[PDB]
Amino acid sequence: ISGGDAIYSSTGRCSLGFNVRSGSTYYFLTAGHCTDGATTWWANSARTTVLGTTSGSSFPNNDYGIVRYTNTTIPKDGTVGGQDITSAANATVGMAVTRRGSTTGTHSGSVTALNATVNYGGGDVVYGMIRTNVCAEPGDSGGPLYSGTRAIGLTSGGSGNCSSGGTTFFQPVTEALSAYGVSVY
Amino acid sequence: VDCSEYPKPACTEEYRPLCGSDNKTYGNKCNFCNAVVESNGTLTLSHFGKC
Ligand SMILES: [K+]
Repeated sequence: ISGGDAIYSSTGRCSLGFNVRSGSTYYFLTAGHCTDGATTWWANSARTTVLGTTSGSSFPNNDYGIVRYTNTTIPKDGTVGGQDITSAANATVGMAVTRRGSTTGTHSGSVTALNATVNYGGGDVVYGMIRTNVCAEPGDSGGPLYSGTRAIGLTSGGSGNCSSGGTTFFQPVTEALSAYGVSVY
Repeated sequence: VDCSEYPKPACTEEYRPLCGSDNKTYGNKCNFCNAVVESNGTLTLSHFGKC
């Protein structure tokens, strides 16, 4: 299972951001809104294949969550689909990026702005977000945003769709990695 | 689902499908409720889950 693949909670489907690790302990990042109120994660709709359980969740304000792997046999690739990921980096205006998500698959575009505030309503406001012209659709939450072999962010949300075009905001992945003391591999 | 606090400029991208009266499966209630507004109130909920 790798970046962009579907993950199932008891409520819905999201996408796996990046496989990360600390010592000998494997995790995976996803969106906070997705880890919020979720305990167990499975790799399929039938919920027969277990991935792990939520180890942290930060949402609103930020938009990242982490899941500890409890599955011992599932392959945990340090990639996004086939794309090898080797480091994480900070987004920059004009940077060219690619998002992979369980619903729309892969789409590319660029970073149009940083430190964006997104207001999802009823007090769910997220701050410090990367704005981009990349589309995304329901299912795609938490999937990766990368640039070449660099990890950049996690899909959080936006407007539009992939048919007519849209704007998607992403959580900086560096923020999550530091919070959890984990790193990409 | 009540779409009165809509519209909203943005939606998270998690998937929990709703089926609209246009026979379109909406990915989530946020997506579904913004469409109701854009439809100017003509679009309704058919049922929860995929169409
Ligand atoms: K969208």
